[PDB]
Amino acid sequence: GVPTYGAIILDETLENVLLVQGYLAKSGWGFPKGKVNKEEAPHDCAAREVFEETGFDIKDYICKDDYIELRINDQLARLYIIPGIPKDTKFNPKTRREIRNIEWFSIEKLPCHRNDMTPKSKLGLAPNKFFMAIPFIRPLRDWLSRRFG
Ligand SMILES: CCOc1ccc(NC(=O)c2cnccn2)cc1
Repeated sequence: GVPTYGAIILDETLENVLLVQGYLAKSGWGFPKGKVNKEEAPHDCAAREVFEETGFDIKDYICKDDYIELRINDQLARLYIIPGIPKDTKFNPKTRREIRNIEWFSIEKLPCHRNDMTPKSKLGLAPNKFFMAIPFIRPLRDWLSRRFG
């Protein structure tokens, strides 16, 4: 699988994260990210994808060692952590054929797992519009505890 790179952008209070909503197979909410080009460095892919999806340039704010990385079904996703970005920042995608909306969400209200269907004696998980964000939520809360407390 081709690796993906992007960012977890937080506000000045560290309460809120910025999520993007795509279309079709990406119809729900997730962190801004995308696939690396041949010979493109990880930091440069993360800035490129975030700027295309939000209109905000992270290049001068990336810290090389501050990121969460997860391997999901063979494919690696790395999100650089970017705190302190003001909540009144104007965000606008470049690609509106790809991005429906951009919003701030409270970290403590986001799910860190989907709900089962054990009230119905049925297997699997119920739909959740935060599907793409969910795998990063617990590791994020643990990272913010260690770094800031
Ligand atoms: C990808 C299209 O957007 C949606 C919209 C709704 C849901 N399904 C839910 O059951 C739901 C209900 N309430 C809270 C959270 N999720 C999943 C994806």
